[PDB]
Amino acid sequence: EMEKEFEQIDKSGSWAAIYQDIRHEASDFPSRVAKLPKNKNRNRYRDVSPFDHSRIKLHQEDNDYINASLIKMEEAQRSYILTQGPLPNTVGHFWEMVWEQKSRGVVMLNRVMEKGSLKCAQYWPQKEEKEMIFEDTNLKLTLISEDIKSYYTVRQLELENLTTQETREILHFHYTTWPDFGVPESPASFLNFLFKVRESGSLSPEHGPVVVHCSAGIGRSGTFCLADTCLLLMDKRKDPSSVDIKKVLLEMRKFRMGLIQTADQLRFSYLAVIEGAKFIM
Ligand SMILES: O[C@H]1CN[C@H]2Cc3c([nH]c4ccccc34)[C@@H]1C2
Repeated sequence: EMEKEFEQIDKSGSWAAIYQDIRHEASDFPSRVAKLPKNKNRNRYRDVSPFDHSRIKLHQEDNDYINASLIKMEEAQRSYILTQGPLPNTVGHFWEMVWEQKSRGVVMLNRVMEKGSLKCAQYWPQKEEKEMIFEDTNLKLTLISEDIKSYYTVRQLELENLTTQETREILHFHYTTWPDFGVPESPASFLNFLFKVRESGSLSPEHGPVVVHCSAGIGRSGTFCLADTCLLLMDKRKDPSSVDIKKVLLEMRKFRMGLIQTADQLRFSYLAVIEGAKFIM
């Protein structure tokens, strides 16, 4: 049982050691498309690339490239698109991907500014009456409503395909209180946030995969998917204690490199799953 293994690693202070075994064991696949010179300005970070096999392709004939991976968890029957925070020049591509993949939710785990630097372009409208047009991808985005709570904001957006005049409702779930350094002390508000995404229907098989991002799409984004998948497998399995978080992480790392960036994020993920287990009751 992971709780016992938790106190073992804790009492022994072996978190950096576990974290390094995971690093060593992690899959390494080609990322040739990401490294083409023409894609240099489509990438926020030069050492964070989608693998070619799991990369999301835009349906534009010119350049199909976005820094985004499909994570397919076969046993849990859950898919996720993990992406970087859009750049000023990729906001149109981002919304084109949401459109093309039939996503219902966008989960954002960062602030636009952290540590005095921009982690993400402002890619959604701040007011009802000032909608955004992405001329490169022929999309219009309107803020319909905004519900600001202490730890997160939920926004209803209308995305319109200007070419076909179809419209869809997108839910923007914005976790606003992740600290600039380290991880939250308690996972209570992160679990509340995750249960809210679940309740919305955004993670359901009726819809395209949820789009999850932070700044690189690997650290906080990693923690989100790892916790969701581990909890769902504990519901599905005859023996809930057969769920090994280290195995689930390594399976997810076949689809996108670097998921979970620090031993602190690993620690926090264990804590989120341990506490989420004792919610279901
Ligand atoms: O104190 C231990 C008891 N069992 C688990 C729950 C838990 C711990 N530490 C935490 C900090 C914040 C929130 C919950 C926890 C340890 C692991």
